[PDB]
Amino acid sequence: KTYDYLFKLLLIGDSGVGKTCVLFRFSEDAFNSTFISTIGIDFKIRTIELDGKRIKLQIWDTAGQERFRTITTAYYRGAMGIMLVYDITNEKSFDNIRNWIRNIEEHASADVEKMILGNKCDVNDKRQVSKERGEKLALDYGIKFMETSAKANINVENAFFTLARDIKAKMDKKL
Amino acid sequence: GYERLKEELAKAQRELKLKDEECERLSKVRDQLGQELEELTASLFEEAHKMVREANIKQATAEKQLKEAQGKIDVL
Amino acid sequence: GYERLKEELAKAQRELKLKDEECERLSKVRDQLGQELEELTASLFEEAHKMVREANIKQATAEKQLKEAQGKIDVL
Ligand SMILES: Nc1nc2c(ncn2[C@@H]2O[C@H](COP(=O)(O)OP(=O)(O)O)[C@@H](O)[C@H]2O)c(=O)[nH]1
Repeated sequence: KTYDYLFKLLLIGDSGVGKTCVLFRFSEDAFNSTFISTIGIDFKIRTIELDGKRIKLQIWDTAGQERFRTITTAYYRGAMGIMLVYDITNEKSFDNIRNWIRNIEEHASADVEKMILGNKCDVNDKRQVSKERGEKLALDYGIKFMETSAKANINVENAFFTLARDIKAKMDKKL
Repeated sequence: GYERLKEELAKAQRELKLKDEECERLSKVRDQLGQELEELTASLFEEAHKMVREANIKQATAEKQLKEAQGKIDVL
Repeated sequence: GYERLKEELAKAQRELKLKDEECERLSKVRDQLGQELEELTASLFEEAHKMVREANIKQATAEKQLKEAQGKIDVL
């Protein structure tokens, strides 16, 4: 041996949307240390169970630097589910979510599973992006959307388990 | 140019086909190399964190044990 | 009729270039993946140490209190 599946996932988005905490909360680390700041890549493993089976999730978190342009394509191209992540505290993050959707469409694969993750939903008092307007983006592009707090610990575990179910249901279809 | 266009559109068509065939090969080996880099870098991160955690795990025990004596001196 | 030939290599001309440009890229990949993998691996290593270092630095200073700050308890 167990596991019995391996999903490769990717986190992408504007810097400081909190991509990296969103991870660190899912993978369950006790600590803050990461290489995202300095390198622009970090990585985490977590196996979960879904309808009984072991599912190993490899989660890459990418931060765009052009420094490693080639390598990070390799992650896009090889990714099974990618989470697009904005800050509801910040518009352009949300505006860019389209831009990323480009990359994903342009650099990544033709059937990839996709999920818009509206992060920091906890801090409503600094809230510039309406959720309603969040869902509409998603629905336009026919992708799932979800509001999320790496810090209040809201919907992060669900966001992943949901994306993992979506990956598996697709693969079980090719029995 | 009936024989010129019926000839060249065989060579030109082949070029696109030759490359089509050449593309899959080029893109096959780019995906193959990318997996191998995935699993390589997967291991390096996994260790790098593994190492760094243990350097922090001890730092906590030492500092933890110091709060165990540091509060009783500041209590009095 | 006489415009159907112009519809082919207006299209083809734009097609050939596409693939020919695709490969130019797809060929440099194996070297970039390596020439990146390296940089990464270094960066990883470098940072990996820095983190472990800091951790230890603080294991020291938070143990010199157990020998010098406990001596302050032994001197009071
Ligand atoms: N309030 C709030 N702050 C967050 C959240 N996620 C991250 N942050 C903070 O926002 C900043 C960006 O998060 P970070 O992990 O660097 O994401 P990244 O820069 O996109 O990889 C940091 O200062 C985090 O402390 C969140 O969900 N809510």
